[PDB]
Amino acid sequence: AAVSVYAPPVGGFSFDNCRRNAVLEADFAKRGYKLPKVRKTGTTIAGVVYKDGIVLGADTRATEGMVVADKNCSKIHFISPNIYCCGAGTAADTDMTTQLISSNLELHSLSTGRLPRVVTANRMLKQMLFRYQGYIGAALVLGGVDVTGPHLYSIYPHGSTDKLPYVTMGSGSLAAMAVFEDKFRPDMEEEEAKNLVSEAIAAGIFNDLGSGSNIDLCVISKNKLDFLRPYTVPNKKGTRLGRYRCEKGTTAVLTEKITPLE
Amino acid sequence: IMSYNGGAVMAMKGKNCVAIAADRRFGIQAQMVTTDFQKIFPMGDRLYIGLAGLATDVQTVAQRLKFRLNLYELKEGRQIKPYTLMSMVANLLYEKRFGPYYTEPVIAGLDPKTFKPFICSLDLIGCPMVTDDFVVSGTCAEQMYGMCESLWEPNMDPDHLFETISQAMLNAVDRDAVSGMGVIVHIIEKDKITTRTLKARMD
Amino acid sequence: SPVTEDLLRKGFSCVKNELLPSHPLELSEKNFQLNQDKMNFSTLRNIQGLFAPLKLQMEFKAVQQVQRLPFLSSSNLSLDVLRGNDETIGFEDILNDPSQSEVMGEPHLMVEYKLGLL
Amino acid sequence: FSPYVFNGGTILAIAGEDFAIVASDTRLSEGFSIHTRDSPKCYKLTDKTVIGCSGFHGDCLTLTKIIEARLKMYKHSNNKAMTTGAIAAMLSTILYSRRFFPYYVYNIIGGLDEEGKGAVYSFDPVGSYQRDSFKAGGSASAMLQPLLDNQVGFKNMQNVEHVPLSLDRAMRLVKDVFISAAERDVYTGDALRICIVTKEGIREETVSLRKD
Amino acid sequence: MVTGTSVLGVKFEGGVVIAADMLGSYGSLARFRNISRIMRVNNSTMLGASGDYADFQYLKQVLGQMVIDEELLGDGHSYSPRAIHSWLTRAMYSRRSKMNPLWNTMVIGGYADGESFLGYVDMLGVAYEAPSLATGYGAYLAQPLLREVLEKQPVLSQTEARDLVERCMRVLYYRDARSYNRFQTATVTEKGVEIEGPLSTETNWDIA
Amino acid sequence: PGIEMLHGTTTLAFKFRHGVIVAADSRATAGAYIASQTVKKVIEINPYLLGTMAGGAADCSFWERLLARQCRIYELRNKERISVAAASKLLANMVYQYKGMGLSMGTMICGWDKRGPGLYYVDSEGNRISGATFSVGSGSVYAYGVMDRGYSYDLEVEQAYDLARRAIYQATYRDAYSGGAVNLYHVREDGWIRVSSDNVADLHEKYS
Amino acid sequence: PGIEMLHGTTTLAFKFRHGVIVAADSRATAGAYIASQTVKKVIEINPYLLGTMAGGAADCSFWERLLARQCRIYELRNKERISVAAASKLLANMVYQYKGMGLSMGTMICGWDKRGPGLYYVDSEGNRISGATFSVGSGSVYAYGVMDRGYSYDLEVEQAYDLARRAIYQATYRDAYSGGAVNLYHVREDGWIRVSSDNVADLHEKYS
Amino acid sequence: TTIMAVQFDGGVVLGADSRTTTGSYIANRVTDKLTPIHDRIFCCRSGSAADTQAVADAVTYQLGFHSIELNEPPLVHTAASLFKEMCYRYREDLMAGIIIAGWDPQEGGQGYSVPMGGMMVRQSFAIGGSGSSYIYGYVDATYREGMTKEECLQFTANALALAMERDGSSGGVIRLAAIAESGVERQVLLGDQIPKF
Amino acid sequence: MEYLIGIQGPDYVLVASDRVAASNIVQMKDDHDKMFKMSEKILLLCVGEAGDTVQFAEYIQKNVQLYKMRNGYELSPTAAANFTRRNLADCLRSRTPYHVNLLLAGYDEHEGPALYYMDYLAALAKAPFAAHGYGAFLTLSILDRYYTPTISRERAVELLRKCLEELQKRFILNLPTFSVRIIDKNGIHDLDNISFP
Amino acid sequence: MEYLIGIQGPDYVLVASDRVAASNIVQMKDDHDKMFKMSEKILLLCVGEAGDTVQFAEYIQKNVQLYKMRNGYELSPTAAANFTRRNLADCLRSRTPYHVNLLLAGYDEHEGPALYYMDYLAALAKAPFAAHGYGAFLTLSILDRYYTPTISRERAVELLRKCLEELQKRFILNLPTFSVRIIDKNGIHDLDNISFP
Repeated sequence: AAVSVYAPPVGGFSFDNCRRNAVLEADFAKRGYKLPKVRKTGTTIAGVVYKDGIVLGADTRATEGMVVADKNCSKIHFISPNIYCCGAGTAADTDMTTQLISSNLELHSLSTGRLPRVVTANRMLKQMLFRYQGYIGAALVLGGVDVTGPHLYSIYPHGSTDKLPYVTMGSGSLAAMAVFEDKFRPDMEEEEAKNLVSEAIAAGIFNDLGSGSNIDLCVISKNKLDFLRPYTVPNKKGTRLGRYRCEKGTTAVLTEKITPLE
Repeated sequence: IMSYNGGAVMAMKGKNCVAIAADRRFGIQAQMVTTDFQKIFPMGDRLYIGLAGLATDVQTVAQRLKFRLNLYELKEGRQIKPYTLMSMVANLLYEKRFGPYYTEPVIAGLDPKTFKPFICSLDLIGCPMVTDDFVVSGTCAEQMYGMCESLWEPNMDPDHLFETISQAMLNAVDRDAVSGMGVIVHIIEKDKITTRTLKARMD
Repeated sequence: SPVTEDLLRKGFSCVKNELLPSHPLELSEKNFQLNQDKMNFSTLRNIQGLFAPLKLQMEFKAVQQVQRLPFLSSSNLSLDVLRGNDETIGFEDILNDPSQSEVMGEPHLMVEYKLGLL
Repeated sequence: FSPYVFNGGTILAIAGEDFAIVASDTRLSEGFSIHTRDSPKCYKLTDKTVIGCSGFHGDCLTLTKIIEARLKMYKHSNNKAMTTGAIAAMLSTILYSRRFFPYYVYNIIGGLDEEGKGAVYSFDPVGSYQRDSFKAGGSASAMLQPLLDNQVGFKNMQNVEHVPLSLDRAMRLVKDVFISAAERDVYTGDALRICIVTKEGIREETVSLRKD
Repeated sequence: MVTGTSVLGVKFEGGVVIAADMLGSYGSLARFRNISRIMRVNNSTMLGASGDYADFQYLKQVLGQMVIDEELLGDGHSYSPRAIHSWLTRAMYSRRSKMNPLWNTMVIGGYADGESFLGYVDMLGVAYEAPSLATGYGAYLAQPLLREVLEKQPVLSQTEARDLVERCMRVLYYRDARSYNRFQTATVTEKGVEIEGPLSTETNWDIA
Repeated sequence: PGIEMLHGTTTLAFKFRHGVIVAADSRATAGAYIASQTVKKVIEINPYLLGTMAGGAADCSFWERLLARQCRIYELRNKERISVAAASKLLANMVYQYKGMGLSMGTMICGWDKRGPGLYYVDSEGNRISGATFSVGSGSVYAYGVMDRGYSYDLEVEQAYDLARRAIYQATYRDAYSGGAVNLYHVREDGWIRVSSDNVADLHEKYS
Repeated sequence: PGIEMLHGTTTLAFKFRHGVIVAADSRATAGAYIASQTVKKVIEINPYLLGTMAGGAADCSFWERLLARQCRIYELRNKERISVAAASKLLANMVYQYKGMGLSMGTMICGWDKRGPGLYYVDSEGNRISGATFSVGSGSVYAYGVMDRGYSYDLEVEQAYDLARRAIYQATYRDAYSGGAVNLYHVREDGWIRVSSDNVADLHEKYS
Repeated sequence: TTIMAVQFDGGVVLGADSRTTTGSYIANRVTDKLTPIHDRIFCCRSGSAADTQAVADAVTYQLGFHSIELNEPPLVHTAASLFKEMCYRYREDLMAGIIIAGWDPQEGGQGYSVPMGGMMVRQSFAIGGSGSSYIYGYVDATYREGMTKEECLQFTANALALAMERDGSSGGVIRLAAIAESGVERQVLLGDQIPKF
Repeated sequence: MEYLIGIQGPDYVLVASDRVAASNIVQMKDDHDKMFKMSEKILLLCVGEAGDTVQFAEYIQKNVQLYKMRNGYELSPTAAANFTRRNLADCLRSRTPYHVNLLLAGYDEHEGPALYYMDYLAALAKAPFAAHGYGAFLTLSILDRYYTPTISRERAVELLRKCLEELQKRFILNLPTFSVRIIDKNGIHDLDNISFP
Repeated sequence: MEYLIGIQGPDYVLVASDRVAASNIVQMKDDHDKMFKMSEKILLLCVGEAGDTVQFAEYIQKNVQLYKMRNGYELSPTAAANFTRRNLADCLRSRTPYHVNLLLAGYDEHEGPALYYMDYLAALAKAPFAAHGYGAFLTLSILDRYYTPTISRERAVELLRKCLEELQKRFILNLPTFSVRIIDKNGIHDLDNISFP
């Protein structure tokens, strides 16, 4: 194998790139070259606590700068039979940091024989996020009904937590949460809550640049789990007027190889 | 940082046919040292990968992925489903999330059982996403969505698919200094693989 | 700060930057299990008495020396329920799993280094 | 403090045989919010010359308000009207007058020559004109241009003849290209204004575009 | 470095309504609590401004002087709001180009020749008109409600416009760091300019 | 703002027994996006001289325009044609007037006059070096070697044209900013004459 | 703290048919104040080699001490004398172990062994270049030219001594850090022998 | 973020304000800036929003373990010592100003302070917070000695309501809570119930 | 700085060099062979930062002999390249900001010759004729102009001589003399040095 | 960079030079006379930053002819030096960060020859043999070793040739050929160029 190894390898986050990365970045910053970017999907997320269950929802645009990378990307994940979460910003990190907790809670549920409780998910997420002090940003909206009653949480990318009856996190959120501040009343009904959250997310999607396309809702009522996707289509692409298709022989060719498989 | 070298790759889903194409160039900034430098790797038989970005990490990620794919294939017995490689590369990239690599891979292939075309994509640090119609990534990312969005069409036969993937690259990649001088087209129909080499402006 | 008081076997590692930490999440990731165990030992020693850390750490030592030889993967089925991480799957086993090590050393060298003879 | 800020926009210009077309989306966006949705970016100068000015919307107004004044001065002095061949040089001189404090604009000039002929010029923020035939540009550029390069002037196509652009084709192409390019860009959309100009005057046109 | 909060406004069927908060913030402390932010430059145009306060005083003096001189001359002509808006835009741009900016953001509204006018004069040389407007930090919270209601209905009356402004004050007082319970308002209908204030905002914290 | 134009380019000019030859490319880049393909760089100022282009675009164009105006004024005044050295020194003084503010230009004023040929060089630095073989821009290298290897000062006309075409093509094949078209210019007693224009693809096909 | 010692110095060594000759100055400066006048720089490690000094002082002394210990250990172990190349590579590895922390040293380990003479050079950078003519330090120049002009590889003994004295004197007359005394060292089969020591004033008097 | 505590005979009172924010924008309109550690000791918070939570969780862990180990009700001095030892040891990235108070069977009624830097000391009245510097004069000039629960509650309400209006960080409802010999009772002042000035 | 070129052919991997040293303003030695030898069929050119080049080449050279001496047979050029690249990448990224350029060579017994170009970030191409240093800019076009796909060994020397004459005439530095080595299916042949009076 | 030396004597002010140009990595021209001329008895060597040298030399040269043409007679080398230094100091300190080195010459009719050395901060010495550029370091000792106080014109050329051979052999750059001019009481004599094959 190798002749210059002493200790067995150890897993975890590797770090054998920053020494080269720093000098490369210093070289390329002053020369006006291209710069790396990540899918900072600043998206609106809304959640309300009505009389019986909880309703969630988020927009489905995933940008990577000034260019629309995706037109359909689910912002709602699966954690347990009766717990859902949401992501906001740096979707790459939020996907893994939700899947890990989902698997851990599944193990706990299998070992206990009863449905998990939201506070456990909150505790584990808080512990992990505070362990990784900064350097990983995933604003979440954790909501789910349990044996006690409805619950909601507003985890921040530094470890803070809250128990609001309604919350709106993400890049463009002020419009939706102001709509909430204007229209929300305590102890509403199911269809009214769905209409309210749809209206708030529509205001947020219209009056911002980081959001667009379809919306969806995740009603998680006591004895019925719903996942509607998509729920409403606010914008529809038009139609192409003139045909611009190219026929056979349009493009040239230099060499060609044909290999048959089985 | 994806300007120290060049590269551009597409992927279109037609009618039981998937096409992947790249650009052959390797040069240190303004200078150019070679014209032939493969960026398409034959992982599996009816599957392919399309690494594009900084080359010195492209080689390493390709080697590691090939190693792990051989291990899984030998241990588990039968071939790998196209969806599995998506999570494969996602895990491999997130391995060094803090010390990030520089690759924007594209995966395009067919299901060995269902023969249902599949296309996906990835960002720098691993964020899985699947688009039905097409996807594109590379140094010249901006000047391809406009060329591809209008020219695309659903339910395309292999000939029209080849024509569209040729026209969305040949006159859309020359509008940039780096990442030019040659185009390789890989068309993967149901039964036989076929490779073609276009000709473009030598500048 | 040591002087010399085989370079092919161990080489190509400048003294410049090991006494210069990398991205601040370096000492909190290279040494994590040790730090967590130290914190728990300090807490128990402070609140419960001097017996618990001694007993638990010497239990760790007793159970540690029954694994396979270092040049092969260690199952580590035991010591896990005793540690408390029996079901705490995290960013320690799904990323760069040591079973599929990309680089591997010589058997005799690794075992003789594990014994501390070198 | 920073005496610069972005405001988006997009300018496209087709110079056919006896017709110039200038069109532009209409949305004033800075930071992440939207200020308005009407904000026209196609101002008229003479009976046969239209100016399109993208870029930062603090100098797009000053240059527009200065060019008309200088045009009035020239008309009063020389007792004529500036043709589209002189406005390019005059605007280039004005733009270069502040090379050490550059204007943050991307101007496009379209109009008719002395005889019935299409002509579209193109500048740069420092100021250097260059004649073109289908040049576009602005904030969301690099997407509009390649499709026009494929369509207007047949490039990288073989065994295909050459046909002059007809007026019916021009609007049909421009609408399609804007519709295609509005989705994948952030700063574009809302309302589209077309300022097709011929040898009988200037006629307007407004259509919907990815309603937001 | 005294600072304002928001000088939002909406158009109207024959008239314009402008509201503002009588507050002055010394960074974080609330130093002053009775200063005004609405002007009555002439018989058909009003004014509102945010940001710094000393610059607002200076432009108040200058513009009042200009309008009083024009009225004193005597020709049967006045300053239409469009001219005042253009003058403010030119002054702000000229000050910007000299590296001595006026940290201010104003709203100009009026009703002349049987039509309404409303503009934005941001310090970086930005100018336009819109059916609705907001300033400062209200561009994210105050705007969406007005935009939604205006898109649903493009023409309104006095009652619903006043209630809409009241609701916007309610939400802004709920969720802004710099705000006050009292606020001013002034309509510009063809009768004249009627400055009204102070007002109050009844709130509910029942979800505590 | 953004990068103006023309981060780099190529050109060359050598002199022999039958005058001076000028060749140039056409690709005005903007950092990482190609802005144009047929931008003329061999600037004409009168039917005796041939201004060149390099470095920045707007600065070069403006200073050639001023040089043309001054040359025309001198022509009208003194009734006698101006020598190339006088124009070169004039441009040198004007460009050296401003230094350190970001000027960047490379020009190779050349032509015929009473003393024969002349190919003086001036740039933003301020030196006014003469010579018999020149090449400036990013793509000056990759062409310098070939055009130095082929030059013999006793060539014919067609041989010189072929040498210039080969040099430009080999320079633009290896670089990453030059390319597009190739313009070839000849100078003689009766002023310059345009030789031909060509596309890189055809030259590559015929040189393969 | 303050500057340690020896901001610069001079030395030289050439080889010919009768071995290797080493010359050095003695002025360990401390930036702008002369600290000493008779600091020995030709370091002895055994009666077969002759370590040299340059750059820093403490670092050079410490590393020569370690090299001497390692050479003595090897001598005691393998019963055979160590070649110059082995010692040079050893010192190269030890010095290259630490780089970037501020190390600075120039040494010219030389002596006689089974392969004849040898004058390998090593420094903080890490290269291990050989040669037949060397000079390091601040005053290496101003002596390089003279000692290259005079060297002929067929000289006698007295002629070589005179050449070395002239080179050192002419180097120290023009520089500003070298001077003091001149130490001259000879190497032969039976180990080095000290030749003589001299003062700059007497050499200047006798060379005037 | 104004926090203050006052000690009287037989018990103490404790107030707070719910306007946790993130700069120029309000994060949460109503919160519970009052954590009930164990069953008598209460711990307010200031400074950041995550380090304080982690410190509170660790304190709850250790203090509950200690109390159940000794099979006796805890003493507030133990909580103060634990907070001091936790905060001071990490005095590099743990900016968390904390104030704790509670009641114990022996010498009931205690108000402790532990500002940023790990220093610990006891005082009759403790005040802490970014918007807790505008009422020093009022609290010094008004706080006499020998007051029972009712006037202490009124004094705390007035003193906190004064800074409740002359700051940007503060604003909203008030969270008075009094810990006494018998038990803990809580109430919230909202609307006009808040004294004007 | 320095100069390295290598031209391919039907059955040769001919490489040039530049026997020269470096210092502040001085040339320490005028003949310093940069051509380290791997085996009977493999060369390894290396120009880079001082010290690190001679260390890395030495380490990578006392590792290929081990393979031969432990397995009887000899490596192949492709394996040597794919091993050198891996070592360079792993070591450079580990703890050392290296700057080394390499130019492998070699002639196996199954597919002609093989010449590999490698930058300082550990890339790997298979160009038919590459260059290093600064003279690459001024000489690569000259190499490309006359390079017929097939070149006889006699004409390769002449092409190299012209390519070096142009560099010696149009370059700032003073590269005084060059070395030439050609590899065939007989070992490592040598040719007389190229020296310019 | 460049190279300037001048050796004195009984009745001559012999000066050498370096006919060469400069650029990024390229030599634009291989024969660029740096020797500006003032009068029938005065030379002016000048090496410095590009552009500023040829501008300052031209300005200071179209000013000494004015004195001759306005007063009939001619300046003296001492006056020329004390005027050039003053102009250089006043202009450099005024608004321009110049970098120019100068080396005056001249032969009057009362006190032998005269050679003046001037740095870039406008100093004025009267050394019997000075140097500029980087070759000064490697060649000044060679000039000092053989410099007898009296040197015949025949031996001056030989000394210069040796001093240039050493530079051409031990220098990094590629100074290919040098120019030589000697001034006597007959005008400005010229000698054949020194070119190294």
